[PDB]
Amino acid sequence: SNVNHLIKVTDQSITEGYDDSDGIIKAHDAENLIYDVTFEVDDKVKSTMTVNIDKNTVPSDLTDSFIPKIKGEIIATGTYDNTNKQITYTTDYVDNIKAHLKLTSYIDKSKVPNNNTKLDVEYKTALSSVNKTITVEYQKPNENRTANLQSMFTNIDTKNHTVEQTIYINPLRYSAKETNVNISGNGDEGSTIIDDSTIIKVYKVGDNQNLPDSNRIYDYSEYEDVTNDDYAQLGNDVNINFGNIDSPYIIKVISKYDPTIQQTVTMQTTINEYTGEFRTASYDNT
Repeated sequence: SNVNHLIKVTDQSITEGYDDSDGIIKAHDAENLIYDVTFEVDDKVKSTMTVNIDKNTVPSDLTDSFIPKIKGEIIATGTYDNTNKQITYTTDYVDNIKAHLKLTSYIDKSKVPNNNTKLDVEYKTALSSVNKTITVEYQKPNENRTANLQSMFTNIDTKNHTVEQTIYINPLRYSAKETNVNISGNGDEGSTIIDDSTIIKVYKVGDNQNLPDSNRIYDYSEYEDVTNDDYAQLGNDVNINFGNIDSPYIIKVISKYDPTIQQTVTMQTTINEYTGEFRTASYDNT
């Protein structure tokens, strides 16, 4: 049964992942929240207790399928339930115990869509908890005249060796003529492999629709898939021809990598209809 009441918390903590950003979680830089807990297990405990991460967070950022346990001695095993951000630890071992858990967690973009979002995160252990206040700061779109875009890695499959990159195109809603986007796997720090195997989906943002600053889409279902391989021609890069556009578009890209991962997007636009003179904006992820 539930022994939450037999768990004696002796030390709790919410530590920011990076040391040059106190009070602020640079989510797009991948600043994680580390929950450190130390507690005493009463002897009456037999061969379950609970632990909760802040409602506005999740076990992993680049992975949707993500749960430690205490010990070579095995003190306990748990079960994660995202419906209520609650882990559940259940051994014959318990048959004076002390344990400490260091849990890492990330801002749940599906709930923190906008930037400069001030949140009062709290993590629970048994019947003890601890509070901290921080503000979630996301990224801004780069721009050069009518060119503008931004991108973010959104998922990583270590098994199959793949990464996902959600790109925003013309988010500020400019009238970009002759618009061209190029996704290159050849980077100044790492890389990715753009080939015939690379998957390119594309969606057009409605007039009523607003992209999420979290620069992450959870329900592509809602936007108009406008994917047409005819406009995607290979080049370690790939070019996409949008031409004259006035709306924001979404470019989801699944690609392969070497088993040092960087993907670079560039949006080019024609500033002089009579000349052919272009300007260019870029965004890379690492």
